[PDB]
Amino acid sequence: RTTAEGVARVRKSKGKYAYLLESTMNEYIEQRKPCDTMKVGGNLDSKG
Amino acid sequence: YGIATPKGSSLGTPVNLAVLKLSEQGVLDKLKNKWWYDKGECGAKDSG
Repeated sequence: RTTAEGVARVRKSKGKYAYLLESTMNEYIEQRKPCDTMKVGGNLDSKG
Repeated sequence: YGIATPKGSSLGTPVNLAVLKLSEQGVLDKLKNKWWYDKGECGAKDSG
């Protein structure tokens, strides 16, 4: 549905669900409790 | 990297709408995929 449901599927599906989103949100969720996400790969396209 | 026009010219605005159109259409991503890799002397370097 929204971004918070995408993060919640990553914590629940235990490495079976990846969630593609912005690189500015992929770092802040990584640096926040319960600390269960990481940032893999490079930036695919470029935005501003 | 930016396409640059002189100060107070008529081409400042239509070029500025051209680059953003070529980015949303992915033509800039299509070209960067092609000039670094498909002309690449190294073959399938991402796949290795």
